[PDB]
Amino acid sequence: PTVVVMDVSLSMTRPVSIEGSEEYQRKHLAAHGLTMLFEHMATNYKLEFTALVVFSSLWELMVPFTRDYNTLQEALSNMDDYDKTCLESALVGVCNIVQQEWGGAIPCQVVLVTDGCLGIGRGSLRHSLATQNQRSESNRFPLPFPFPSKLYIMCMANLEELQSTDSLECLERLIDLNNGEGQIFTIDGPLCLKNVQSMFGKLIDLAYTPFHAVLKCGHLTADVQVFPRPEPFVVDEEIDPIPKVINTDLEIVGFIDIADISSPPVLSRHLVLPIALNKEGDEVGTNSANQIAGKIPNFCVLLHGSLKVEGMVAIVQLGPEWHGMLYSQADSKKKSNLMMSLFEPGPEPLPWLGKMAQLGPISDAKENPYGEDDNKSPFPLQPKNKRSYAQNVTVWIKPSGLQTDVQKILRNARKLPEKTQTFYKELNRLRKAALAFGFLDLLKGVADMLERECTLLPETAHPDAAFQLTHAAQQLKLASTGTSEYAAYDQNITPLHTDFSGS
Amino acid sequence: FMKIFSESHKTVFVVDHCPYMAESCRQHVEFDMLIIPLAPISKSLWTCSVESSMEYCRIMYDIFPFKKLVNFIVSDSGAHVLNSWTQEDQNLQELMAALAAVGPPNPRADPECCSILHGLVAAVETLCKITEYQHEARTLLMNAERVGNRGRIICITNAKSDSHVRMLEDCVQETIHEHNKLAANSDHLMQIQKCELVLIHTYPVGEDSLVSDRSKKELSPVLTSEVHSVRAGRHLATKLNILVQQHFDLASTTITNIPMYDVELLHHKDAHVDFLETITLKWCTPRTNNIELHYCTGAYRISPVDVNSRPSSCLTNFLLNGRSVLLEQPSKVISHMLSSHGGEIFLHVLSSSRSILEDPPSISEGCGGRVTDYRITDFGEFMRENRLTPFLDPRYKIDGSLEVPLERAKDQLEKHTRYWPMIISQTTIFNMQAVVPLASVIVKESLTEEDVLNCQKTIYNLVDMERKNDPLPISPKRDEQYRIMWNELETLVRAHINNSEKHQRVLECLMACRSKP
Repeated sequence: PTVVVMDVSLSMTRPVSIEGSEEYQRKHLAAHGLTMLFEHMATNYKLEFTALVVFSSLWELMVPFTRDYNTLQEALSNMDDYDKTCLESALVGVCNIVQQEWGGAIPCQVVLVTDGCLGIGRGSLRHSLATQNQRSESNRFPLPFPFPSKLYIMCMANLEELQSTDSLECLERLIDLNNGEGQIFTIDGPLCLKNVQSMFGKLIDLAYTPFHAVLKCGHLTADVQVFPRPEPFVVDEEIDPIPKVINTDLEIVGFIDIADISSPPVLSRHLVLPIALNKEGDEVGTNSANQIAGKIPNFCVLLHGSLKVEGMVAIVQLGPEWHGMLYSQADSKKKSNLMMSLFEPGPEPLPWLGKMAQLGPISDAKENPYGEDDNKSPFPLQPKNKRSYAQNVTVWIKPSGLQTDVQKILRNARKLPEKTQTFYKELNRLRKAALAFGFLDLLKGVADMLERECTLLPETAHPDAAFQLTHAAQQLKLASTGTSEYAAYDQNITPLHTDFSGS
Repeated sequence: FMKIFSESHKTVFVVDHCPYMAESCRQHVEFDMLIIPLAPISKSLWTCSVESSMEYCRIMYDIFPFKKLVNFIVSDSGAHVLNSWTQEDQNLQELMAALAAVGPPNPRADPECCSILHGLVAAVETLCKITEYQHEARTLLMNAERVGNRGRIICITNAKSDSHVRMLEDCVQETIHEHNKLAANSDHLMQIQKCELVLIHTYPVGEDSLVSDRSKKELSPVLTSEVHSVRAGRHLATKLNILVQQHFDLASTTITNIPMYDVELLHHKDAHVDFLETITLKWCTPRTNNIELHYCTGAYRISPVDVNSRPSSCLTNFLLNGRSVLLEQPSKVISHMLSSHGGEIFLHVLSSSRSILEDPPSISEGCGGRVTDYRITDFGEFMRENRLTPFLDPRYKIDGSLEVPLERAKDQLEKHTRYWPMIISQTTIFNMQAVVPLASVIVKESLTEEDVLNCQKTIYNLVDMERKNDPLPISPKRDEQYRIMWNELETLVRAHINNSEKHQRVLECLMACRSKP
């Protein structure tokens, strides 16, 4: 998204040229520049959300985030004039309106339009930059922006004017406080409409050029737009320092059911929309143009329609060892169109899928891994070693943890010889854990409890129960000594082979 | 520096096995619940420190199955390294067997030359040994091995006094200094650029601690030391539970409203970066059919603090069975999701804010949006037939440079789309059920003998249809229909004649049977 921060202070009413070369005031060339920007967005960057903030002594959100660039254009008409500037307070508001709408992970571009005349005093920028260190968290400086940001400063004053009053140094200081993310735009010449249009034209080429690509699935192709333009990605500055840009040819390499991809973590999501091109790569002269393109079968429509009906995603090759997925809007009561998510670069972004390079066609398989009735799936891949929650582990730190193990042993002790196998598995489970932790006194205590259970066996009990309880209780005491008997970790307690079953 | 090779890459536990470690922590354990109840029993200091350190390694191994290695050392009359740096030796089951083999400390044993110093020296020496991940990074750079080598030594013992503790620190400092000189002149060792020493003094409950706490102190440009005084038992386990969160940047999440108490999970702190000490998330009632594909900005492995408690067991077993859980922050806001992936439970970070991709352009108003006869059904079958499947062992069909499965999947998509009209009105043969036996196999790399017969039988049937003058779905004259139909079938077959010589014979069969060109 974009937040336009427009200066409406009194200094913006100064003439653009005291020589009378043009009649505009600073605020009029600012409106002309923003008009050029909004008109470009309305035709070549339609989906961008843009808000308009005006600031003087106070700041006001004049237009909240919108794609209606007519209402943004109409906001530049007959703008009121005010007084001093208070740039820091408006930049606080920029932080608020951005996080309040998009959170803190969505890249936003802040376009500050001012003449650099920010004055001296309380709300001045020269004072705010001097008192940057103090106040700590209660009144912290808005820069750097908590969200990924670019701070573009469109100066409605030429380079000679900005340098003559140290105003340029303050504007350059703002970008340095934003980690160099941004750019100052100045005119080293006469302030005029021609040079301001050239200035905003450079902002357009830098920050609002749509990303074109070609979506391919074998011989099925479509010229597409990827919105928003993907941010160049740097993995590890020490190991892999080159910023990664997705391949212009978006090659589909296979398909995976939505249930198998699960909900993978992705870097970003982007809409993939077809564009009408011609011989020179021009986008159809940026209603008759869209009607002609509307009746030409496009692979995006076929792909998106099939992906939604089939509930599937299309794996895309973004580059060497970089992949992503194309899919349809999964909420079925919202509007749906084709979009793309980028995985973390690397050969194994998702463990449950394995190495992307080892994903092949089912034709090369011996049997169809999804089943003849499409009732199975080779996914998810399982990790070679189980985790502690998917496996039996012994934890006796809390007293309730130990009482649970002895109660499971006691319950199965009262159900013999029916539960003989699980009784001896829970018994050896506690035996091994006691030998590992060196908690041999527990073995004596459990053996005493098994002896008590044997004596308290009801007269209506199976005869084998008394034999196995005393056998387990005696073999557990012999393990509590430490002298090599059943004190060895590998030697399990086996039940007595009593002949009570039918001979 | 090195990113993965920070302090947490190498962790070395040093627990003393000396006779005095058999002393009772004097914290009674009630194992018998309800006759005359049995007398409660107490664990030893050695048992308390082995419990707390193994629980430390349980939480780490769940959250970091790779690249976070541990060396477990016990110290008595000598040092005993129970496992190496290899990822294969990062196994709790094998550690328990090794701990059982060394057994408990003998109270009536010779306490001479029995000292924690043995394992402390062994901790310094193993920190200089190369791990598998470090060895692979060395082979890569050949930036010529700027590979960082850092570590952390967690030492649990029962010290005499602060003077005794400072002596342990000075011994570690002098040992790191001297052994780094030996490691520098060795082809298969690495110097210790940074080391954090954590000395944990534990003692039975009811006593007064003979060792006092001391914050982090810089003893050397390499070594930072820090001591802790904590009662054995529950207090000692609570200390290592806090230390595992600091050493690996772990955050805590408490799940409430679990229908069946509350469950606390540990994970990397990045799972709460998007949101903003514990984060409370409410269990959302799982709708029978919710959204299948969630936009996820991050998935982080978890580990339950109370892995065996009934509330946490019910939660984890619910996830392991296959169902997911949506989490809500106290309309409403669903911010996270718990989901198991082949037995491994991840904490998914979801998007709660407004989507910049909301209200997309209409399909109907974009390119090709006014076309009504897209072969959505047929292309849906295309996607099912070109689904990916994992291959584990390297495979081939000839011999030479090995064959990559994903390249073969990409190649199959090329052959399958050499002739694939996107709309119904642009094709005739793909609207005829009689063409299916030929069209489905003619795109194959090589034809089986039964494939050839079915291709010929398809062509023979089309001659029968042309003789009976059956109507065709061409989207005009009957003679003109089959001419167009034969031309289209010829186009499809010629798109694959270079696949094999059998493909060429299928074309010879087509050219001889079709209406005279």
